[PDB]
Amino acid sequence: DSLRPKLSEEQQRIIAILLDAHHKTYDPTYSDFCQFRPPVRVNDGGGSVTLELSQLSMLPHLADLVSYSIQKVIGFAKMIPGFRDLTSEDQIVLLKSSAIEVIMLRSNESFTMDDMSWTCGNQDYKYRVSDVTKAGHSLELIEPLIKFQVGLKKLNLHEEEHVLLMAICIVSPDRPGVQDAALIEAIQDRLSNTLQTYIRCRHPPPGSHLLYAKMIQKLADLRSLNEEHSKQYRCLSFQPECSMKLTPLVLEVFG
Ligand SMILES: C=C1/C(=C\C=C2/CCC[C@@]3(C)[C@H]2CC[C@@H]3[C@]2(C)C[C@H](CC(C)(C)O)CO2)C[C@@H](O)[C@H](C)[C@@H]1O
Repeated sequence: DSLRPKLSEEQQRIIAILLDAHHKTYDPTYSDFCQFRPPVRVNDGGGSVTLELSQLSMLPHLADLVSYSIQKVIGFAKMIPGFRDLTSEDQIVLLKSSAIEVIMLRSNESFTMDDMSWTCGNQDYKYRVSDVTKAGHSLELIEPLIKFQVGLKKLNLHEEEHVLLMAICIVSPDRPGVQDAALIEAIQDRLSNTLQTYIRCRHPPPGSHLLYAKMIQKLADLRSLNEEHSKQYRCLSFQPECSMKLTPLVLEVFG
């Protein structure tokens, strides 16, 4: 019974714009990573919280990585059809509230189920759960984060669907502090309708089965991950001298 209306001219343009935006802001060779402060991995087979906090050995590198990624996400967002129709104030609210979520989403591209790592090149830029603990985070974030990465991987999203999901994540009307919720909702609805239409006419079975609902659930998962990251960042920031291991951008977004 289900009808399959064709993608409109505008919806095709929206998809093209978002793919272009992503290609301009996501380097799939990770060739800039050598510019970050170097990764350091202390001997911590026992997973000692005291040692992890004393050294924070992976923090400078991972802070630089996240800071770089926030810059790329700002660039991506500015290319989302309609985003620049929002007031500057709403733009900043949306960016600061979604940054960590979009980072988790976009990182799925480097994540591999081969060995459950984010593989961004050689030994040095292969990131494991043990690197996250070396940046001062705990299992309560790490466990659901890995589960999220695998769940997302198993959806086998088209790149078209991946970029739409990132856009929908950013343009969310229910974020605290937004002023024009109605306009944000209108922009999101345009993107949501594009995604729904794409899945129903371009995604082959059986991977398309209830796919939109699964993608919506992943957005809810990201909210939970956002909250847990914020909680853990707060405690991490109590460590004397932590600020110098971060960046001004990271300090603003998460502080
Ligand atoms: C950040 C990106 C990449 C990997 C992402 C990773 C791999 C390393 C660990 C990351 C950055 C995790 C996402 C969240 C996770 C995190 C929980 C975020 C946390 C950041 C701090 C500031 C310490 O709280 C440290 O670990 C690599 C690549 O896919 C992109 C550049 C992408 O934007």
